Amino acid sequence: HRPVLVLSQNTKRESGRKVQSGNINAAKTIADIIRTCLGPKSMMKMLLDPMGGIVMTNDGNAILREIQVQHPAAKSMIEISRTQDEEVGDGTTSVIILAGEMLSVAEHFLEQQMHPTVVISAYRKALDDMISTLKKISIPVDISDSDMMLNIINSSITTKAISRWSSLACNIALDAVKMVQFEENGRKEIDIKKYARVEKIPGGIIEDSCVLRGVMINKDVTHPRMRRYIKNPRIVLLDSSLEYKKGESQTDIEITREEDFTRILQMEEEYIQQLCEDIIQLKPDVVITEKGISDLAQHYLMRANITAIRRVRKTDNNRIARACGARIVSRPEELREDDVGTGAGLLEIKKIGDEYFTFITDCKDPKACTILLRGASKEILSEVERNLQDAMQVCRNVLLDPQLVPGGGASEMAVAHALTEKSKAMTGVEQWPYRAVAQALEVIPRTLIQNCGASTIRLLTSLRAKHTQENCETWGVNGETGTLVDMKELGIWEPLAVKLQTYKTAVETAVLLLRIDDIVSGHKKK
Amino acid sequence: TLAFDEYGRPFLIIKDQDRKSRLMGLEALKSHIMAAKAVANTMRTSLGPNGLDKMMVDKDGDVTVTNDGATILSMMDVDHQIAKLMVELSKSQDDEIGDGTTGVVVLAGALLEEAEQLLDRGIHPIRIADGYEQAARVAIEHLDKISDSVLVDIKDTEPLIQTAKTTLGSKVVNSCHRQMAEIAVNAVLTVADMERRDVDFELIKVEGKVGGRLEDTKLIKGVIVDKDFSHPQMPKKVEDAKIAILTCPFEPPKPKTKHKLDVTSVEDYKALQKYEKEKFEEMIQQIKETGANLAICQWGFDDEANHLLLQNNLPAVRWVGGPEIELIAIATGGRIVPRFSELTAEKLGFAGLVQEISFGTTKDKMLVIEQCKNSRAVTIFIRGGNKMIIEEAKRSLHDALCVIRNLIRDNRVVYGGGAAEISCALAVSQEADKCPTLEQYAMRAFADALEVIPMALSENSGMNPIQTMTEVRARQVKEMNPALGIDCLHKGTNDMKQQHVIETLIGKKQQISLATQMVRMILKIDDIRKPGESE
Amino acid sequence: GPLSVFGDRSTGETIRSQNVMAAASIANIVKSSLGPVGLDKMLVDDIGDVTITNDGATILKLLEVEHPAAKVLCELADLQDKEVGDGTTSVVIIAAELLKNADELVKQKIHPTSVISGYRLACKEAVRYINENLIVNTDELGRDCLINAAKTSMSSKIIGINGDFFANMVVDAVLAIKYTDIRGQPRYPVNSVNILKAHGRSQMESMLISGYALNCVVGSQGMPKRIVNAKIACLDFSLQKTKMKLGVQVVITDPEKLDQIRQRESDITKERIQKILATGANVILTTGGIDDMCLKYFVEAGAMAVRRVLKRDLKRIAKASGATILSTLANLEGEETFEAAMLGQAEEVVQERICDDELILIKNTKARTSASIILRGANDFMCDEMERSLHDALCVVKRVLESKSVVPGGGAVEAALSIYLENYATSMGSREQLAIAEFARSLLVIPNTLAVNAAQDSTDLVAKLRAFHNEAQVNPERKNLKWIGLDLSNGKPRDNKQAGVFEPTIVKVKSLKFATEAAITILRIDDLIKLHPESKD
Repeated sequence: HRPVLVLSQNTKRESGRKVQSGNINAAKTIADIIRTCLGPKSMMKMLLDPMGGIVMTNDGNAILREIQVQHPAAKSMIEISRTQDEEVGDGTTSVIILAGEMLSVAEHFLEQQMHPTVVISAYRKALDDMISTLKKISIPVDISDSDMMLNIINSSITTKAISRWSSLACNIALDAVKMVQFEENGRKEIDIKKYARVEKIPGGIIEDSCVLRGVMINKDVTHPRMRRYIKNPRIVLLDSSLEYKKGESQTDIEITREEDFTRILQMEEEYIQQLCEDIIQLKPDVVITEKGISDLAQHYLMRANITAIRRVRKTDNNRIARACGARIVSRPEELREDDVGTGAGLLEIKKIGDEYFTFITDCKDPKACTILLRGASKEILSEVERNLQDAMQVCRNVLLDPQLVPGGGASEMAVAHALTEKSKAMTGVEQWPYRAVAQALEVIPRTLIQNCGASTIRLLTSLRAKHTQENCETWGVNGETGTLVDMKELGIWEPLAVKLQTYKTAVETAVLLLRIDDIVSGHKKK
Repeated sequence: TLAFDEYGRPFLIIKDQDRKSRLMGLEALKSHIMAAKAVANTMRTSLGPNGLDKMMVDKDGDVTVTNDGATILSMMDVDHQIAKLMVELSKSQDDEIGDGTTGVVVLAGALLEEAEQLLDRGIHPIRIADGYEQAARVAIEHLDKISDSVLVDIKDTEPLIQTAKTTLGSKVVNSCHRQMAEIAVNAVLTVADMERRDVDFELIKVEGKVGGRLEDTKLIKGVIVDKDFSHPQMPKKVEDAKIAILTCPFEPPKPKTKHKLDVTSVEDYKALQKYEKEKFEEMIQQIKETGANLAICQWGFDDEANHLLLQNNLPAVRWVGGPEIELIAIATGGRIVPRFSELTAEKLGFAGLVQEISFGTTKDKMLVIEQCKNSRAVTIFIRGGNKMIIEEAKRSLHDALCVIRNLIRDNRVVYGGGAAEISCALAVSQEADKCPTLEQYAMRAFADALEVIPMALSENSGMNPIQTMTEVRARQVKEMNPALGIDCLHKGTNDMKQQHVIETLIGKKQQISLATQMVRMILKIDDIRKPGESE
Repeated sequence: GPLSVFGDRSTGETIRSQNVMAAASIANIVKSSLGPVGLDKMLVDDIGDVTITNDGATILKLLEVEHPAAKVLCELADLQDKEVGDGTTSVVIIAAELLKNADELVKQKIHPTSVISGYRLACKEAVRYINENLIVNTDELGRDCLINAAKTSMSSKIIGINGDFFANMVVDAVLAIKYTDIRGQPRYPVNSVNILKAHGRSQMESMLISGYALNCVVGSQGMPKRIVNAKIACLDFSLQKTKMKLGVQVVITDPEKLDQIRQRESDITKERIQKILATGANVILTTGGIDDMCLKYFVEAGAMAVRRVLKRDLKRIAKASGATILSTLANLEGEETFEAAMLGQAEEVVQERICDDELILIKNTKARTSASIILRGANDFMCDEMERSLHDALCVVKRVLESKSVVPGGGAVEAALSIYLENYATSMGSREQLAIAEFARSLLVIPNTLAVNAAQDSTDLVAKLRAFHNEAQVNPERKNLKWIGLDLSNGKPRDNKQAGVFEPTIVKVKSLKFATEAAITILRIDDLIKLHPESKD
């Protein structure tokens, strides 16, 4: 069988209007997955995974991560959700919706004999005015006021399914972030990623949840003769083992005399004694390590009335050091008093459902914390854990950037009008696609009132009319009533950093996707 | 490219283009010449008095061994569009002249073989084809220069018998070298029309019966049919035949249209029985009233007729075929009578002894007529010891009859044995240099091709072609060109005038003309579009 | 009869036609991405990896070709990247057209050897003509030619911004890495510039770092993450417990010495790790690793110890900070040295949070003041294209600084050459005037392609361009129309010198020489034999 002379065997090409409109249609399709996960009246989405698990959430990023798409253009929108998850907290659903609209308005102009570079250029210019406008309508935050900070958090957990217990979640998030405000060298940091541990234990009710002034580990004591309750322990943290091991060499010890066998074994016992004498010179109460503890080592530790924990994970041991103030050492022979975790509080090993949990709490001034969650099952515990992650990120955000923007749709309307008033003096071909950006901005209050069952004509017509005046500029959507209320009374305020990034991502997303005129598929790499 | 365009799309021009083949260049021309070599290598092996025979096995398993190129080439399974034309060349020669079934293939092949060098020299393919015409005219014009005959077709038939011997000498019937030569001459001259020089092929019938020997082949001045006397006790000998040729069955006449006779009464039933009896008597007496004593009927007989034929001493045969009663009526000078009631003595045939011949243990009962009155038709009766020699004998006598007809059409002859071909090659060479404008190479190639015949004859005769050709060509120049040819046994000298090797002028004129035209129509091709597999 | 070669053999006009198609199938790929009015491509492999690009190099490297005539154009693109560094789009477009026109000459019975001869004469004269119509060196334009050259190279890339944000970062990054070698070689080794990616803020918040950015982490969470007035210790040996070599074995007949032998394995390590810190070093860089015992001594000492960094980056830091890399002990059978006086410096070494990840910066370095660029994009697709776009822009500015000569862009070079060669073809037009004229005509594919991609009338817009370039050659009244190009945004001619549209001289002279050689080679493959692989026997 003589083949046809070809190049690039088993490859495909698509080009032209089938791509220019194709890639936009792909973005329009994926955008609808989380359309109903924006406002305070959202519904829960039940997602099934191939492993046999169930995810119940209304978080836009968690939902999209579980969706596998085939279209190479839809994959780009998934990457957008990945970026937002790390840069901002609650800048999720509104970004995918707005980004889709930036492409929708592009399709209109692209089919009207306009070169893609004119559409792209017009959007790039509009960004400068949307960012400039947002900075002019912000309000400074006095982050030292407990009530202002709690209200900011309340506005970020309202959308999520734990808003029913806002009087608990708001206090959990605010204090948990404060406990991880670091300043040791010349740099201020808020670390809510390495030390902000959330520990969920099935059982009880959500109203039982609390924040621990310290840490907890799911470990028991090595030996029942050791104390399970120490009011004011001297805590020493080790990284080394208390065992004797053959070295990484070719050591060969000849047993030739009657006593040689037993003499070697005696020295092995003496090794353990040498370690035991060095780790008690500081008169510790508690020794926590990561590696094994020999039976002989326990003999001496019991005589010293020392409580020992055997095999603590590295991520837990570093967190213990921050809570109790101890130093972790890897050479027991160089232990010093400066290593002892003074200022630590109660050590108590408790039983929760016939399972042991060791609590190290009531510390003077810990730099790490654990949030203890209780609930009926993993269903509610998973919902709470994820929602607290967002609350601590939003608290952290305003603590580093103390500026709020009037939210609930008020921001998007004010910016859309600012764009319109400037567009009057463009006097060029870009005048029209410039104005198109202002129209795209209105999708946010539109979707907020659609998800509430309200008229899309009565509210948006009146709301747009109210933003013709220069007095208020804070008219938005009341997601509970279905009417229009001045945001100065609703109290819905959103971080400036989230609003600035929302516009930057939406415009730059379009810049990438509007430049693709040719899709090549079917090649392999070597 | 096909099935792939620069834009990645399929590119389809003609149906199933991926199953086609095209190659033009000089490769189409070399492929045509090369394929012709395979054909020429076959026929060259059966040229000359030592020509070897071919065994042809038919698709049904039947086998016949022949020498006649018409029977060799017609049974080929060659699937090549140009090689098939080489067979048509031998057909055209067979239809017009009937002799050179081997020669035209060998000559045409030589023209294609010698042309091979001309293409490699860079000579335009068409200029080669035209160059052969300029040289061919020279050979043809000189071919008509040397010719003479003393044949008058009256009594001095010596050179006519010699022509038949020359033709038959190449066949497998040399055991009858003289006998069949004389039969062929007598067969044609007794039916040929001297006024127009026409010979009607239907006036010579060729029959045969397996058994005996070739030496028993006879020429019968009359007709041979399958005799089957309707009455087994009827005398089998008529000394003086008065022959009634009838095309009506010996049964009561019936209408051709729908009849459906209505019979009602017993008088009607019985009356018909009588009337029908009378019809049987009348139809026989109507023959006797004419003096006839032998009836030959296309149709059969009723049982009632056979008894009446006996009692009236009226022999007859049954179911004699269309062409048989046609030939009998002509050979005997009679006419075919439609009905019984139209019989008259004036339409009776006249013939002498009528007998049937029994052959060994079989029941063939073949007719022989001894005497006739100014018959214009003859029958040849071929015998032989096996089926193959008889069928080949039919072709051997056919060729002998054809060359006699050709001399009647045109009585100009030439000397054979290669003398005509060598002389033509020398004549073309002499004029090939008058003038060497462009065609010098082509005209010389033609002259060389003409020698393929005495060279192949020399090889089949057991001689070296260089030792033979160089001597004859020198002798034809050193002295006034004699009719000097070649032979295997040399017969003393190679003087064709003394060996009596006689060939027809119009035969060779057609061999040169037809071979040249066939070469032209297959040189001037540079594209073959043959389909491949079905799917 | 036929050859007994077991493959497939094609001769004559079969291969002479196929090579034209195969070459066109490659030029058709990049023709659509020429100029600022071109559009990008998305390349998706069989397993789902998506690459965004518009450059001829990346596209042709990723896309597989099979015809031997197509590999020639792919190699041509690869050579342009090596020799020049940029411009890798016109070498495929022009080279393919040279074959297309040659095919027309061959089918007219113009002997292939006379086609090749004529092409070489036209190329040599084109090199002369462009070298006689140069604009200016880089001394009169100063920094203006560098900002303009940067923005010109960006006009077709994702960083094609209207402003000077990136143009300033590129020009200053190249000028900041000036290293003069012997005999007056003020080189700008842009290959030493570390370009970093992160999916974060918009493009206009990318950073230009004075110093070096090292893709590493502090590691053990007890070390300082900011050091001011740091001494930098570069070394390349393992800070690990001491190991024995396989050729030495410990054979004990007196167990009393066992404990001392075991102890030695840690005594050597703990002493050496402290004696390198008694030197005053603040930041320790190693390409090996630091084990559990060794980390204690760096933490308690208040030192920053960075482990498992790439050797290619440590060598760059050591040169920029003035440090010597320590690999072993010296001083001619000295006890222990550690070359205490050979530490480097930096004003600040700090770990920052870059899109929820960790990056350590070394500020200003105080010896050579190297540069590093940290790009911000919205997603991974942009970040990869931005890195490629920055690399190109850095290379163009380097070439302008090293080769102090600029030529006009906008197709002005090709238009001018297309006329000069026509006069050469007439003056020497004996038997090769057909090949020379066709070479000249092929040059117009560049202003033609640009007009088509801009959706302009190609036959009018480009014809007008040639009218201006002709007048200044046939009416020698100092018309000064020889530097006019196409304005693809208005469909009108522009003065490229006043418009700021400059390109290097070498991207034109070298492209003509390289395309000529490839165009000649492809014309001498009249026959093709392909052998069947030893697969089916």
